[PDB]
Amino acid sequence: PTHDVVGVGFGPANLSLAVALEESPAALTSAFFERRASISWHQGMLLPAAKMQVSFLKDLATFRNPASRFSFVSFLHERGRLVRFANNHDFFPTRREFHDYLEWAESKLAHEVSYDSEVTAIRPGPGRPVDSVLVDVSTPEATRTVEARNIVISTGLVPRMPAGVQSDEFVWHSSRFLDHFRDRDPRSLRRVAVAGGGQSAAEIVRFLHDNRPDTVVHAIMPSYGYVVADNTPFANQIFDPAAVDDYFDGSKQAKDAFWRYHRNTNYSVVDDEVIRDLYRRGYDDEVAGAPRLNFVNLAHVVGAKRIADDTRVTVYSMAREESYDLDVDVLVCATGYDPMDPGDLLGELAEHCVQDAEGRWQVDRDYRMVTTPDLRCGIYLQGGTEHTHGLSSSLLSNLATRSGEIVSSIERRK
Amino acid sequence: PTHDVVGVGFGPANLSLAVALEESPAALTSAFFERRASISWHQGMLLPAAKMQVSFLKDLATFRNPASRFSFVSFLHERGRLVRFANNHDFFPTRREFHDYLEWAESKLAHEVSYDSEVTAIRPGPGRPVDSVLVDVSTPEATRTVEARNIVISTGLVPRMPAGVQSDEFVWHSSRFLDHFRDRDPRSLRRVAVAGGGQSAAEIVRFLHDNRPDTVVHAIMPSYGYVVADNTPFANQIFDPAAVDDYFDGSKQAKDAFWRYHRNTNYSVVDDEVIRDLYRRGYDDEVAGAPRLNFVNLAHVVGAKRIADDTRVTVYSMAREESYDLDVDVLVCATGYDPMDPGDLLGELAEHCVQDAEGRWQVDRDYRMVTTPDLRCGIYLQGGTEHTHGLSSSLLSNLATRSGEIVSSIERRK
Amino acid sequence: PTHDVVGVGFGPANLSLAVALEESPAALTSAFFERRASISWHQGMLLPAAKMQVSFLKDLATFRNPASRFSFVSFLHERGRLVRFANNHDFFPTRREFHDYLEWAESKLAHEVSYDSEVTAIRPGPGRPVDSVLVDVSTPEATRTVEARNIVISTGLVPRMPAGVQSDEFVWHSSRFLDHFRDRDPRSLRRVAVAGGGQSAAEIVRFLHDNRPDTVVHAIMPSYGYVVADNTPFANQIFDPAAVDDYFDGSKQAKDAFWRYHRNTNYSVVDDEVIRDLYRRGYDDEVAGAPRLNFVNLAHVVGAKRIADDTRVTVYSMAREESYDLDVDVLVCATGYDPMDPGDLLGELAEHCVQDAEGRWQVDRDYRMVTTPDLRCGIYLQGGTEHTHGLSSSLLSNLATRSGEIVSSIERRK
Amino acid sequence: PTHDVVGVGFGPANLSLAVALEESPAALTSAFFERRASISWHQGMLLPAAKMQVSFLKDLATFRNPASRFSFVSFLHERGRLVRFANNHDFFPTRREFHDYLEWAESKLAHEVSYDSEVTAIRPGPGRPVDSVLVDVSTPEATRTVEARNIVISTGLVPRMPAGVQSDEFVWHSSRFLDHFRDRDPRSLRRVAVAGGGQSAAEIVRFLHDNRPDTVVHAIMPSYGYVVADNTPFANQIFDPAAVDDYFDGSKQAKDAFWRYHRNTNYSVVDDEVIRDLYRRGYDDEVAGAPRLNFVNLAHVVGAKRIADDTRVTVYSMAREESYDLDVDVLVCATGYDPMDPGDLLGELAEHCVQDAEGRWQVDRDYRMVTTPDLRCGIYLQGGTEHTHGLSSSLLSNLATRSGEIVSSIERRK
Ligand SMILES: Cc1cc2nc3c(=O)[nH]c(=O)nc-3n(C[C@H](O)[C@H](O)[C@H](O)COP(=O)(O)OP(=O)(O)OC[C@H]3O[C@@H](n4cnc5c(N)ncnc54)[C@H](O)[C@@H]3O)c2cc1C
Ligand SMILES: Cc1cc2nc3c(=O)[nH]c(=O)nc-3n(C[C@H](O)[C@H](O)[C@H](O)COP(=O)(O)OP(=O)(O)OC[C@H]3O[C@@H](n4cnc5c(N)ncnc54)[C@H](O)[C@@H]3O)c2cc1C
Ligand SMILES: Cc1cc2nc3c(=O)[nH]c(=O)nc-3n(C[C@H](O)[C@H](O)[C@H](O)COP(=O)(O)OP(=O)(O)OC[C@H]3O[C@@H](n4cnc5c(N)ncnc54)[C@H](O)[C@@H]3O)c2cc1C
Ligand SMILES: Cc1cc2nc3c(=O)[nH]c(=O)nc-3n(C[C@H](O)[C@H](O)[C@H](O)COP(=O)(O)OP(=O)(O)OC[C@H]3O[C@@H](n4cnc5c(N)ncnc54)[C@H](O)[C@@H]3O)c2cc1C
Ligand SMILES: [Br-]
Ligand SMILES: [Br-]
Ligand SMILES: [Br-]
Ligand SMILES: [Br-]
Ligand SMILES: [Br-]
Ligand SMILES: [Br-]
Ligand SMILES: [Br-]
Ligand SMILES: [Br-]
Ligand SMILES: [Br-]
Ligand SMILES: [Br-]
Ligand SMILES: [Br-]
Ligand SMILES: [Br-]
Ligand SMILES: [Br-]
Ligand SMILES: [Br-]
Ligand SMILES: [Br-]
Ligand SMILES: [Br-]
Ligand SMILES: [Br-]
Ligand SMILES: [Br-]
Ligand SMILES: [Br-]
Ligand SMILES: [Br-]
Ligand SMILES: [Br-]
Ligand SMILES: [Br-]
Ligand SMILES: [Br-]
Ligand SMILES: [Br-]
Ligand SMILES: [Br-]
Ligand SMILES: [Br-]
Ligand SMILES: [Br-]
Ligand SMILES: [Br-]
Ligand SMILES: [Br-]
Ligand SMILES: [Br-]
Ligand SMILES: [Br-]
Ligand SMILES: [Br-]
Ligand SMILES: [Br-]
Ligand SMILES: [Br-]
Ligand SMILES: [Br-]
Ligand SMILES: [Br-]
Ligand SMILES: [Br-]
Ligand SMILES: [Br-]
Ligand SMILES: [Br-]
Ligand SMILES: [Br-]
Ligand SMILES: [Br-]
Ligand SMILES: [Br-]
Ligand SMILES: [Br-]
Ligand SMILES: [Br-]
Ligand SMILES: [Br-]
Ligand SMILES: [Br-]
Repeated sequence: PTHDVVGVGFGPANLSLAVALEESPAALTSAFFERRASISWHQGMLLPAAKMQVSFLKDLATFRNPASRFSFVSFLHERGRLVRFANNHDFFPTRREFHDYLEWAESKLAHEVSYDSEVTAIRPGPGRPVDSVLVDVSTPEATRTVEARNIVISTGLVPRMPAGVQSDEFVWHSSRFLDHFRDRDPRSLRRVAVAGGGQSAAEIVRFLHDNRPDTVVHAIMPSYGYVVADNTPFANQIFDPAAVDDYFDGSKQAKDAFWRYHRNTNYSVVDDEVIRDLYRRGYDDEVAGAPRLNFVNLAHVVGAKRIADDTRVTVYSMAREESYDLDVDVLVCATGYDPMDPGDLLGELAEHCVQDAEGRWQVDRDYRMVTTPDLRCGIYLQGGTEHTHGLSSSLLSNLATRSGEIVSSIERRK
Repeated sequence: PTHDVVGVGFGPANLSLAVALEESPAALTSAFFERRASISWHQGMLLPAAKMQVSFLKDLATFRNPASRFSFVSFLHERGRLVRFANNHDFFPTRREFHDYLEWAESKLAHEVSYDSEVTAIRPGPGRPVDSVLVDVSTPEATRTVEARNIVISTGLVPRMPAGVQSDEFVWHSSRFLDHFRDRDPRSLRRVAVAGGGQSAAEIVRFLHDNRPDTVVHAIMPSYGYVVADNTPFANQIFDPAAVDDYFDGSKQAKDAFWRYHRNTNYSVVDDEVIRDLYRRGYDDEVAGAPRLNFVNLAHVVGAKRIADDTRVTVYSMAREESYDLDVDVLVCATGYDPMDPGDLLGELAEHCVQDAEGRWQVDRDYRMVTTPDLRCGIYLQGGTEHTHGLSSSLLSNLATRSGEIVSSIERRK
Repeated sequence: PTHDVVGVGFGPANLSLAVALEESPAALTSAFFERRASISWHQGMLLPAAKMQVSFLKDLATFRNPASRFSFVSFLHERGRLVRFANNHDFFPTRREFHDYLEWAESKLAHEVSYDSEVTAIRPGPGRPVDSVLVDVSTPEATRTVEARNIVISTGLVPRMPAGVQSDEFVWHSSRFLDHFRDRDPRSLRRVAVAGGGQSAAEIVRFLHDNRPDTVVHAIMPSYGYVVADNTPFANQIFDPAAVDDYFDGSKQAKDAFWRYHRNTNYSVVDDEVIRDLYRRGYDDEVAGAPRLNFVNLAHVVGAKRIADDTRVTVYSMAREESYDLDVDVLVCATGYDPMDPGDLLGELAEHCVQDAEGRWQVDRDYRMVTTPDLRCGIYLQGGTEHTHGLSSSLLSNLATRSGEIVSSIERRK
Repeated sequence: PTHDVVGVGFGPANLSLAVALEESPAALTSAFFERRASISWHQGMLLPAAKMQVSFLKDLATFRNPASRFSFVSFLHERGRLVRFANNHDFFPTRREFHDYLEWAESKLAHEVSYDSEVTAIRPGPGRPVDSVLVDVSTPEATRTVEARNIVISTGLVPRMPAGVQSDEFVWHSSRFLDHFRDRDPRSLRRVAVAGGGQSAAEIVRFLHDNRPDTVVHAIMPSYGYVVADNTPFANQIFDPAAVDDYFDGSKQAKDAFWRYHRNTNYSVVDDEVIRDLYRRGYDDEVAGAPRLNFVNLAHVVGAKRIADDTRVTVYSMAREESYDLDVDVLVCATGYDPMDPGDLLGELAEHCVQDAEGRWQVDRDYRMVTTPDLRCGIYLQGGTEHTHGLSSSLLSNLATRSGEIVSSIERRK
């Protein structure tokens, strides 16, 4: 039984693909594999009041199908909160509510997802030219192999730590913050260092300040103070489908310009509200004569080591061009991610994937990897397309249209 | 040819009824009569920057059917502006765009509306019990009569002038501001008085200031300065279906409390943005040493007379309990409206309509007038229900659910 | 030793008077008596993050003397926070910082205040016409009498409870909220009722929600939801000195209009930020399926009794026209105040104070009580002038100019 | 007659120096020379509604002397607008009001400024070591030479045009926009190109759109849409005196970091309000089906030639790496400035001034150029210190402390 399409991973990207498949009149068979036990979207960073980067209209389907049964608006209506949400006049749901939306949409889906199923390899299919691919899957029970004419790789971002720092009991990546924080004894988090200059860093510093009034927090950033995220309407435009075209068709010079002029837009920077709240918190602490927030500007974390009951963080000060140690209970590295890369999953198939001038994968406008005539199946990428498609590649700004374009491409070439 | 329902008027209210009829699986036959040549929604006040009082989610259908083909979102999508609108992060469309939305929705409607058709009378049908009503319609050509099992009266608000003032060549009601303004020698309006303290008053003053740099404007209001409109979430709530229930089921004391505590919500007051813009305009003019905006506080217009080339406005000052004259070119009365009166059209049909203690029509929760048992036809009111259903009666805050409830009532009794 | 002027009370009003005295070149001798042990400005409501109702420019002196050494700006500069404050771009200090400002200003004052000095009576001095008053002062030590040519009464508002409700161990007025709350067991207060519809009510509900995650709060208000405070620029104008003139010189009709149109300005209503925060809190609780905030609309507290381990609050529902009981741990009445009563401290002297035809004290523009020629002393009121001077009477919106007026009047008559 | 200090130029920088001199108890003699007939601060960009980049507290003196008679607050008070300004709750004056403030402050100044006095050279005084300098001053009338122990050069920024583009009748630099615009028939500019991506560019495009309804405008910018200015509190901090210290004492790496992370602060970027207004304008035009604003993204103006009745603007598109000609009435280059350069006026004295590695002038913390022992005169720079003192060098964010520092340095050395 050869599936038209297998989806590797079930985050919001492949969820939008599943929705696009259902909504499409095309008769496509599919299966989706997710390593985790259920849908799990950045749960380590589901802080109270944390807000979505994108508006509720940039959901799973609305920009493609404005009357989708999977829209955020349909969700709110079924939950009996559409009116209440509307009265709030806020375009941005909390990340918590958005997670509930994902789970609701997954349930509404006709076709069931296979969980506890980690894809370990993608292998060529019998036949030459290769007409299909073989997907190896591991369940807690056994292993199994499935076959597909096309595959959609959407395995998400990979956590990035500072060079020379490794995660441990006392050194956490921001992606795991709440997982560790949960049932940690408070007495044991009297002092926390948070490295990074972006949204997750600021959110965590603010959560710590608000959660425990005794915790001392060192915010270690390369900039001289948090830099604001650009959320103005012309900025929001670079994440429109039309801007994907402009970036895709654009010269290397133009592509460089996108990243140069517009890199201050989401995760590497911080929302105006979060910044103001932090500054307010610092100010009121000063009035009260009880300072707690230490903003360590123009600095980087270059090492961490557990010494007795202390996590000794080595900090490099750019101003002074010297490094020095800071003892804390826990170091949190809100230091971002590396992009998705299909390379390693693809193993031998990789060799048939055409590369570009800088050694990166070529990809067509419809998110299809460029291949040699030795390979005839579709390997589509949701994520990993920063070089070809631009800044929207790992975000939730364009789920409806990217998933629709991929389904349309599959129907087309079938 | 006896219709299931006839709608009198085709403003947004009956437009939402038509949509509710189409979306309902019930086989109801209908006809709508509009006296104007085409849909025409407060066109005299379609000023350049003017904004809707309600959010785009409070459209024709979405609160009832979140996947309606008639939603504002579906409209934006067909117009190719959904993404552009979403990036703006504004819940409130301009009144101009909303008018386009109404026209778009009217076109998308399967059933055609009868325009240039003024309903002149409604009268009791043939027989006992009275199972239908006869609706007399004047068209440019000839009059005719139509029969219906149910009627929905939605003829809108009636312009109200200050006691002692009549509309003329130089005395306008705000509802006809742009109609008159477009037709004038532009250098003919160097001095304008605008009476009223509410949204239309402030919008017109602001438009005049912005429109030419030399116009002198007298804003005459009973308050000491414009009072702000309450647009907070707890206030938007009174305009929700659930709050219609609370008002409807509520004692006379409770109903009085709604109007007392929450009268400062929309048209009698002024949105924060407009107020700040006007104040800013006044301030900058003062810096420039060129004052143009005269705010006449705690005052009322009590008469108007044309003397030669001047409209002589008689203004009563509350502060000093005396009146004085002010010479201008035009006086605009942004002095609001009287509610819809279903008594207008009913004539002999009232006989069968039950009044209350104080002589106001009794109306059921489903917007159906309470009738003597000889009358079996449904007379439904969209508007005119201020006493029974509350502040939402003449607004666009609840179109989807009111229209749905009326359609459901009609089907139920069928 | 006969003083030119004696100040009764030392809140912000008499503090601004002390400053006006020091800045004036006139050689006036003064003494101020404060019952408390030190300056104490609404300390029971000094909640975290609570904000001033007035901007930092409406301080003790700036509107009179823009280069005062007692300005809020001079305070910030001496504290080394002027730049930090300026970068925040917020016109409204926290009430906690404002309290620090009052203490700083009091210290900078050359002339020392007599604390622990309760004024118990004001009596006619010797001789005719009466050229001085006698001020009876109780200290913990003894009692004494001081003599003065003029007196300024600024004793502040008086806590008002709902009719039929007395303050007790478990029934608090909002003015003492933090005083009681600090001396209480965190898990003693799992259920709290807060009566009132104004700023203090909403702030307290917010504080409770934020301070413990398990507390259940019943917000009992006469309106259908919190009503927003008007803080637009035309609204702030009614608190300008120029608007005091308009109100003072205005007919009764006019004065009525001020209170009618502009009652929605400060303490009886709730600032937009606090309202949105509460609504957001309620919404997120609903998402989490853990409701804690119970908004009891259209209702009044009409009685309270202690029964075993509970406080039984009798609530009247306007909608249902019935009353019912609500068991809580503590009832907080954020039910406002009655105005300062100049007559309180006045005995025989009242007989020489002229009333109007509704029985209210006549007061000149310069805040001087109108007296028969039998009395030549100045009795000035800071507070208690709601009928004569208007809405600004008990606020901090006009401290600089009211105090300056009073000092100028005193010098003029000397 | 040898002055203690001579100021070259009389913009806001030397204006703050004059104030600092007057407020200082030190007996310093001074003279200021301005080439224009009167104070003239960016008058070509005094557009309607244009706002200051810095708050009113960042005025001539307040951060140094919070009770200065030259503060923006004292100005407002003398103008009878302090209360009116305060009620507006806006930290940012219009540029027009700020200009009035400068004029007011200049008038209040005891010592009169020499206008129509262009400084043409600064030369060594007699003797060695060099204890004075001679300032050559050209007037319309004559020339003369004055002698000074110290000089402060504050001659402002120098307009910069795109490479290969010269200003002409139809090619304007933004600094002269209103000067040209006002000398044109109102109907003479129906088509306009505006090059640049920063504040002045956006302000001009907005002004044009708002000023006539027919004007077509091409906004040509290197970015993909306007980029927002960071005006958050941590950002405003780099402009405080404490941050000048951090930048001054900082390594080259740290200084580079300031410019790298925080270049997006003022003139190179666009404020939130302006951006949203433009996007709104574009959206409403689209709804109206009358597009006028053409945003040309990822593009540079590379040439301009007059051809008959047109200006043929040559635009380079980075996207497609092709050029095309855009015919219009006028090209406005809002392309910024080059910094102040003291070498200009210095000539022979330069040999006594010490340069660094990259050939830049060395400058002490107190803004004094570093000199050899042969030169004992103070040459102070207000402007031209971007390399040594950082981003605040050419702004008005630090007038009070920079001027005070310079005066203190002069007194110290005396
Ligand atoms: C707090 C936060 C921080 C963020 N940081 C950034 C950032 O710094 N930069 C940026 O560009 N975007 C960032 N993101 C955005 C992020 O990429 C998205 O919001 C979104 O998660 C992406 O959707 P996705 O479907 O591509 O996948 P995901 O949410 O990443 O999930 C992919 C799924 O694939 C599964 N999976 C992976 N490998 C396998 C396998 N071999 N077999 C089976 N299943 C597998 C995973 O379990 C996962 O559930 C952040 C988001 C949040 C909430
Ligand atoms: C500028 C402005 C000011 C407003 N002022 C207020 C206010 O002060 N207070 C308030 O509560 N609401 C006010 N409204 C809100 C207003 O009622 C609603 O926006 C709105 O028109 C929708 O409801 P409708 O269909 O009930 O009304 P109506 O729109 O106005 O439309 C009804 C239609 O019935 C037609 N009609 C009337 N009689 C007959 C007949 N005999 N035969 C055939 N056709 C007929 C009319 O021509 C009209 O087309 C205002 C709205 C705007 C835009
Ligand atoms: C939380 C809060 C709620 C408020 N509620 C309202 C409101 O509902 N309505 C409103 O209009 N304004 C209200 N206010 C504003 C309030 O009045 C002012 O902020 C301020 O307190 C007024 O200054 P004052 O000096 O006039 O009075 P106060 O600040 O009250 O100071 C009066 C002083 O006189 C002292 N005193 C009294 N009697 C004697 C005596 N016999 N002898 C010696 N000393 C005496 C008192 O101890 C006190 O220190 C509120 C303010 C806050 C912060
Ligand atoms: C629209 C606008 C755009 C701006 N653009 C930028 C920008 O792009 N980047 C940036 O960093 N800041 C920018 N600024 C900030 C700006 O420099 C300040 O606001 C302020 O002008 C600087 O003060 P100043 O006194 O140093 O300079 P100036 O305001 O420029 O004043 C210098 C004065 O010296 C006079 N002068 C010059 N030479 C002589 C001479 N030889 N003899 C006698 N007098 C002389 C001039 O006539 C002038 O009056 C801008 C400001 C505005 C309003
Ligand atoms: Br968005
Ligand atoms: Br709902
Ligand atoms: Br929003
Ligand atoms: Br993260
Ligand atoms: Br501190
Ligand atoms: Br440190
Ligand atoms: Br995202
Ligand atoms: Br796409
Ligand atoms: Br699509
Ligand atoms: Br709304
Ligand atoms: Br679209
Ligand atoms: Br909005
Ligand atoms: Br007339
Ligand atoms: Br009219
Ligand atoms: Br109107
Ligand atoms: Br509802
Ligand atoms: Br109720
Ligand atoms: Br004026
Ligand atoms: Br008045
Ligand atoms: Br409406
Ligand atoms: Br309803
Ligand atoms: Br319904
Ligand atoms: Br003094
Ligand atoms: Br506390
Ligand atoms: Br204020
Ligand atoms: Br400071
Ligand atoms: Br503010
Ligand atoms: Br009790
Ligand atoms: Br109490
Ligand atoms: Br209180
Ligand atoms: Br005033
Ligand atoms: Br719930
Ligand atoms: Br107050
Ligand atoms: Br006053
Ligand atoms: Br005064
Ligand atoms: Br600033
Ligand atoms: Br003033
Ligand atoms: Br501001
Ligand atoms: Br020597
Ligand atoms: Br030029
Ligand atoms: Br410029
Ligand atoms: Br492009
Ligand atoms: Br120079
Ligand atoms: Br500046
Ligand atoms: Br400095
Ligand atoms: Br200084």
